[PDB]
Amino acid sequence: SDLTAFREHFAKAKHIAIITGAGVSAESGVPTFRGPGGFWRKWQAQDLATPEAFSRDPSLVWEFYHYRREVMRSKMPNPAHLAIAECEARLGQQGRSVVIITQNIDELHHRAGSKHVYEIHGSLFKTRCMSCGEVKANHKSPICPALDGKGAPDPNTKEARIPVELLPRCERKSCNGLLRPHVVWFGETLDSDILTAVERELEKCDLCLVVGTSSIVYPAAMFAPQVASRGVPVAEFNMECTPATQRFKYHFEGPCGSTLPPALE
Amino acid sequence: XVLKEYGV
Ligand SMILES: [Zn+2]
Repeated sequence: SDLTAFREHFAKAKHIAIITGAGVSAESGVPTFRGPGGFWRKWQAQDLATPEAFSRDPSLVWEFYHYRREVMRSKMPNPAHLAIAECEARLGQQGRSVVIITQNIDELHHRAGSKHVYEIHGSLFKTRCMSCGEVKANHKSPICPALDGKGAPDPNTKEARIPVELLPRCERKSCNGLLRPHVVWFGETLDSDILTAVERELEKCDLCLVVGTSSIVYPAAMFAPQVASRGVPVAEFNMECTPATQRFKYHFEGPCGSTLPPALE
Repeated sequence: XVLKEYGV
């Protein structure tokens, strides 16, 4: 698959798109709460990250999202995040675009100094109002008083069972609607405006990077076929094996934080 | 609109 081959493309590329998956947030120690042993109390993300869960028990879901807003205070961007950001900046000066398209909701790309980012699953640090629909940034710790010191991850921990009026509300006073995380739950659709934009960006691009996920799976699978059908190279950087015989074009196996920074220098 | 993760 060869690094030099990749670097020759990288040198010439004027419009780079980098799609990032859970792997890159995992290297920063941010828990996914999915699959083997990633449990928050009795539940996993599948159970709590849904409209129904929120409608049924908005306290419990807000405990979950509060715990996750707070764990980010101690988790920092890994070198993949930074290498990307510094690349964007360096290339930008030269009149060369670098956009990030991320499934991750932790803002680690933003924290590493990336600017042109599309958070297709939203962000832990944005709220949406259930009444007026207003989307606003929110980095407050705690997000509201009632949740202070709540969200503890032990299967033991007693539910905070916060009254809905004391959960985060919409600060525009005529409204006072219940806020939810501005995030894409299971059973919800993506923003059409965001996908239209991403489509345009991937159509521009002449090098595409997949980092911390693969082309064959959501979300890369939506868009990689488009770029690939134009002859544009696609480089995967992730931790998955490649079969002995059927070597992938540009696949750099190993953790992003190691593989990516020398690729992008 | 696109079901997040196509549903499964
Ligand atoms: Zn409102």
